[PDB]
Amino acid sequence: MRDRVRWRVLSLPPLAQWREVMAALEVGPEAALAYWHRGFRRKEDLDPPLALLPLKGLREAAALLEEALRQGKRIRVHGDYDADGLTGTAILVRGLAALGADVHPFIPSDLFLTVDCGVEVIVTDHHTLVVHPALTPDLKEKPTGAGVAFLLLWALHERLGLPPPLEYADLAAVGTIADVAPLWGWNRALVKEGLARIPASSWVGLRLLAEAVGYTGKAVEVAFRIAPRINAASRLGEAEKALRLLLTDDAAEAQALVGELHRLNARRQTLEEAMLRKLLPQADPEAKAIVLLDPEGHPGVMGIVASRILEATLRPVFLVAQGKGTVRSLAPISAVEALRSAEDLLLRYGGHKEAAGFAMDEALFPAFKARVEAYAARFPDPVREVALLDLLPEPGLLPQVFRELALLEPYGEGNPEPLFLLFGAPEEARRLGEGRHLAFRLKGVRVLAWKQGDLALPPEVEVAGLLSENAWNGHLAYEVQAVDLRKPEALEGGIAPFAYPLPLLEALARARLGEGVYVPEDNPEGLDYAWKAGFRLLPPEEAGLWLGLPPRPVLGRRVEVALGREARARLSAPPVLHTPEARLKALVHRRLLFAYERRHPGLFSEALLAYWEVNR
Ligand SMILES: [Mg+2]
Repeated sequence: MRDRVRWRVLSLPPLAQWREVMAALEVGPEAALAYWHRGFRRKEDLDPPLALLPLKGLREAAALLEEALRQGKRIRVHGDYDADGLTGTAILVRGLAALGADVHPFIPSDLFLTVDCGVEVIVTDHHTLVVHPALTPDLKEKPTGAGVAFLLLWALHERLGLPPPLEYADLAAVGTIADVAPLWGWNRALVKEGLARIPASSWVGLRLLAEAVGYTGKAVEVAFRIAPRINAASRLGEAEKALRLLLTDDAAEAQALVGELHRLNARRQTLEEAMLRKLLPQADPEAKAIVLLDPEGHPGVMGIVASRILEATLRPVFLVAQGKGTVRSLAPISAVEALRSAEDLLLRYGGHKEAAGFAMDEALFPAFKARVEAYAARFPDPVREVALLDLLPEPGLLPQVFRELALLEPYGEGNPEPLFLLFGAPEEARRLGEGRHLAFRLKGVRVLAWKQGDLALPPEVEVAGLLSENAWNGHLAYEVQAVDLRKPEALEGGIAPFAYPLPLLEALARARLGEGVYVPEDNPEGLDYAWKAGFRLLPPEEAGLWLGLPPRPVLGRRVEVALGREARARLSAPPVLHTPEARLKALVHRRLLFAYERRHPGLFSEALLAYWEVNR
């Protein structure tokens, strides 16, 4: 739940590449760290070209459509399961109809088009003559059902000598985001184009749905506000309503339909909340699998209720309602393989590692339950990881860091917004209401958080948080919104350790006792003191104890390192002279000090290697 949550610090990249990214993208070290990890190296990686991908079958499919168009063949388009299928059919129906095709959607012909996976057929989609990326060996792009519908319309335009159908990219982007596909490469380019087109969409229904929810150009608004309204219509048996909203040019009719989608989404929300309220209190503890039955539950809402349970629980979840079954899983437990282990009991089933579906006679539920519970018992418990980009910079640099991270957008399945680590004794704490919600400060940075039952923060905390630009009264404030918060604990990261932090007091005691020790030529005061006290002074490559940092690398060592408390070595804590790669140095310094204070051998060792480099 929370005791199976591991925090890890992303590795430091090699300095020459870190520098290359900072230069080629014109950003400081923090943001460059993020870009390096997400594979962004040159300026054109931030803005990939939106191009016509060479998917297998794409050309034949477009040729077929050109024939259908010219010969006036009757085209029927199918795809209404969710936002991805609906936006994809809206693209093909509007697009082909704009070219003079006799096309119509099929909500349950000479050519049949099916979106999201005589009479010729084109199965033009993605999801698990078929046009599909996976058929294209070595193509590293993951377009969705709507993405492929868009590519197909584009392939046809190319054949017809027409320009790229960019006005359809907003519909395509909505389906892409809704499908939760990785937002990189072609998908990143498509989404950037489409998100930009929504405010003045050629499709009045989409523009109106977007305004209704307060759209401001963010992928996250599509994911949490737009797509759910569209999906609710379908989950509730009114997919035609959503499809029609995307096809009409009559603003009044669209306005009315937006009202309808709002009502369907409110219904979905109500049912979902009642199901979760009834189910969440059940069979959850430390069971290897949560398996619940809700005889009269609505099959249209159990999928989300299952994901919500899995999230509160960090366990695979299987729900059965009215003989239909849904599975959400994670970690090393495959959803569909768990169903496979109990397949003799099912009427039918299918799916993948994280989600699966089935049908089954509810009378077999107890048997189904023991079986899947046993399947899950064969595996280690699932664990959640929180990936930390780096230690948060000083307050004075937050605005610039924030503006530099901006280019990473759109955030999504592909590149989640980065999380920074903050550490310290909270101060100026102040509740907000009567529970969880509160605010406090760490090293002058204000952080907002929902304290997991307890309230009152330990004397020292660790925070994984999002750097936020909060506006109010026409003014901006750079703060941190905590996603996770805890008493300091195991922290993953760093390289194979060779340098082991030791408190200055302990180090000096051993040095006075005669332990072979190294004191750097710097801080002549420390050196003088050492000499002026009888320390057994040695060069770093031979002393197993250090009171400071050597100027150049000394590897194949395994040493204990102390800096001080008033030592000059510790004076790597002085504020710099910003802007240039002085900030790279500053990042390394803050890392060194942090890993030193936390006695973290791996991070300190890693940081020390970067330290030798940033000085070469
Ligand atoms: Mg899809």
